[PDB]
Amino acid sequence: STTYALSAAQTEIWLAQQLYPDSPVYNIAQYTVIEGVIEPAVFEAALRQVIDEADTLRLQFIDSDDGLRQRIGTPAWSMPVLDLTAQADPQAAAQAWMRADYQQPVNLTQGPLFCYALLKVAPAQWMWYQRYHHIMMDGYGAYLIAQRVAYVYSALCEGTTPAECDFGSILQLLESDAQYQISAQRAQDEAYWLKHCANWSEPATLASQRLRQTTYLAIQAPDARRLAQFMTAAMAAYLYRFTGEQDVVLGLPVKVRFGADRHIPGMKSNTLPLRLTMRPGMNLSSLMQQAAQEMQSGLRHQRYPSEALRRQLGQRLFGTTVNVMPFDLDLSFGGYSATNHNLLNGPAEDLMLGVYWTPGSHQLRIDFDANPACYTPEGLGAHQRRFIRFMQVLAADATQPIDSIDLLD
Repeated sequence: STTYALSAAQTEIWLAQQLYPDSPVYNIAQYTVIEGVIEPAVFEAALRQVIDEADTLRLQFIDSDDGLRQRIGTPAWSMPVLDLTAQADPQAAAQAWMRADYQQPVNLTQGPLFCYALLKVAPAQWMWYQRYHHIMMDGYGAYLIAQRVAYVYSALCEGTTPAECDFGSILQLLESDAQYQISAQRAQDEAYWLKHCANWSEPATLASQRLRQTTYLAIQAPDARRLAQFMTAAMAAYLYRFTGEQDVVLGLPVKVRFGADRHIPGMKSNTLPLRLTMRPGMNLSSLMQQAAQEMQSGLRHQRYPSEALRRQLGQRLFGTTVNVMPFDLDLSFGGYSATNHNLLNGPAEDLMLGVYWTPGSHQLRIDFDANPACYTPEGLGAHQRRFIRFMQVLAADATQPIDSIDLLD
């Protein structure tokens, strides 16, 4: 078989896992509540076919005298079917089983990298459990795999045999990344990103089990990327008004493009550094203009990975990360409606700002995913109350210079 090198993020995950082998933070857990009946055998066959379709679930990461590598394997896996029909609290026992799963650490050399289970906690209420490792999957690919399984199960139970996948093999990404490693374009992106972050500083940050506090709201006064740039400028202006930093840097995850016409599950996002300078008298329109300017003069070197940049330098480049994305559309599991609920995301990038919207809807959802060693349940809640009203004063007057705004408690 042919092996492939590990990406910088994958190598960091591997070494951080081997240093703390009792750490379950690199487990992404998810469960799907299906309000209806489920055929476990057809479900297992759909899991079959999608596992072989999204071949990132077939990767095995191994050690050798030549270094960390990865290849396509035939991983040995199971699908347990637990029936919690006869318990006083079936949901509690189901949550206990799932929590007992994703709380254990996962050895990466030889071991189950994903966990698929089926929980029946009511006569017509199933729960499909999904666990992965951060070295092989993110959240978006997990949702893609969830819908592919939903569609193929829907097909197989009604006699239909499903259409071909709209997925790309992970080998595409592996080979093009191997060729990008020896690329002149990679050396140019390196030179650019280290000229750009040369006389940089620390990151402006509100830093002092993973914390979360959600807040729903509605703004009156676009598309989606204007929403992204407005939220980026607002978070940067809030950081500057709270910390007094003219130079603040935010983390912006971008979906790298290199010629893949299909979504490759497991191919993650490169979070780029966006340094905004907040000169005096500046307003929101000026800050959004500078943000667009700086991302435009950086989206051509987007392929250069963040971890390689942070290693070619001298503990992080940014403390706050802005992730603007709508909610995922729901799935149908053989005619039955199913809604996903995530138990465990990934580790903390100090602070992750999540903005979730609905098409045609004015209501937003703000998420604060913070590191507990840097925030408190009270400090994070005060920042989200402070940041949101600041953002609302910004949305009502782009004419307003950031300095003349004074926010509360």
